[PDB]
Amino acid sequence: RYEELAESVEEYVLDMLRDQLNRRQPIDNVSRNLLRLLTSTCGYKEVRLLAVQKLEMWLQNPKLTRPAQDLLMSVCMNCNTHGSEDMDVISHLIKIRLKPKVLLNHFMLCIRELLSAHKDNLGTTIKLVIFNELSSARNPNNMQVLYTALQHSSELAPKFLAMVFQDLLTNKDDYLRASRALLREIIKQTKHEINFQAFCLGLMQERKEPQYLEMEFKERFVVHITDVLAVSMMLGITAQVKEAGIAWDKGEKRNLEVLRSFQNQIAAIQRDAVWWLHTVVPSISKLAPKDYVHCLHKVLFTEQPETYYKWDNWPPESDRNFFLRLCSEVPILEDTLMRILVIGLSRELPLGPADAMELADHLVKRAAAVQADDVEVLKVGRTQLIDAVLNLCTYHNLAI
Amino acid sequence: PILEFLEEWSMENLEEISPAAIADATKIFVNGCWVGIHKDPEQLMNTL
Amino acid sequence: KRHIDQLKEREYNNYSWQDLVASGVVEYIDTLEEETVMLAMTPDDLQEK
Repeated sequence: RYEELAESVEEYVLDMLRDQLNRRQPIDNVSRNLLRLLTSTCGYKEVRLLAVQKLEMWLQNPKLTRPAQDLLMSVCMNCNTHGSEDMDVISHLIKIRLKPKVLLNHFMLCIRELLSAHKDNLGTTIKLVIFNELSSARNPNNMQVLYTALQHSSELAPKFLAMVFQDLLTNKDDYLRASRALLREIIKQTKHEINFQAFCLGLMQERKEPQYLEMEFKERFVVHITDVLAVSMMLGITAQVKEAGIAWDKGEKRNLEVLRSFQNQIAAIQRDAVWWLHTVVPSISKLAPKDYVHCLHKVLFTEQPETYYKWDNWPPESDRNFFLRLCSEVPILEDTLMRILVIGLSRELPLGPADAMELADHLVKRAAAVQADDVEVLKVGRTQLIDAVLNLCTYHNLAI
Repeated sequence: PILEFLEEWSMENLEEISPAAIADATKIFVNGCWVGIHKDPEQLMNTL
Repeated sequence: KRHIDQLKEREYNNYSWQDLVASGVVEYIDTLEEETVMLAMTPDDLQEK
């Protein structure tokens, strides 16, 4: 009804909104009528920023709890343009802190609405929350905010989180220990309801921005990526998975499905990492043969245990043996096998045929050590694996 | 910073405030020196 | 009980007494303020109903 008068109406409203908000008032002097007016006028990003500037104290005021909640939800549902004002509003919202349990629940629902308002809200919120976590202004709501974001988007939230970890690793400073502790605790509060495979895929995806393409610690970045992948591999084990592994060690077939699904995810992640090493890693950087072999040993969990914890000392001494055994005992894939053989035969890739075939032997033996009737631990359809293996012995017709 | 925070808040410096309507309000001191008075002692103690 | 959980896992979280202060569970008390505040001797025994 005011399409022609939109600009004039908006400016005229903002005039008195600024006047009322700037007028120095005691906390009790704020009017629920004014809060309702702000809620109705949240359609403007400027109004949504002015509200979120003082929204924390408005919520803290018990007398304004319901109107302030209405204002918050209106701001969240109107924050759909993903502008600079929207980003600032998200920053203010994450700065807000709420003591009450009911208020926290309402805040979490409003955050769900905010994320639904615009798709990039998820990535922006994840970036801001992780920046706050890295900084000293930790909000006691950051962990549950990320939990709710993961609930809302079990995949895109892991993807955004993975790219943000890539941006932290590319940063000059060594964020290895901080990132390890960060993901550890995040998983702890989320109770492990995160798609580890999706997060690993997000980390695996190559970055095309000039900041990455010109990174002068590309080799260190790849090494740190491998390290954090191993840490995520560790964290994939829950208390329930630990119980299932104990039962399997004792021969009990209880909750074996959880362990089998976990191992399937582990094998898929390992296959993805091998594919990445084979294809993208040489493109990103040209690692030395020793470093490349070390990374392959890490991803296959054939590396020495010491290097895994030499940085942060995590996991504790007790957990290392159990976790290493459980992660090492996993099934194999035909794709992994053929990729290993191709990398070994690849002269340009710094992997000797003897080393590649030895690693294949070790991995095949490890998978065979996972003898299970209900699991296709060793399934291969292609017979060209035999030909590749035989070629690996060829001498440069004589074979070693 | 404390001085600025109180000035922002509903604190009135002793020079402006009416000398008469002073018994009701509660006096506020900072590092001993008297700064002013405030009508409601509550709602700022907990806030601080 | 949550806070002690993170605290006990020190040298990994970098969790600090200063971070506890920020969490605002504990606070510094001078004698002047002590003059006008009740104290609970043992929470395990006193505050309990």
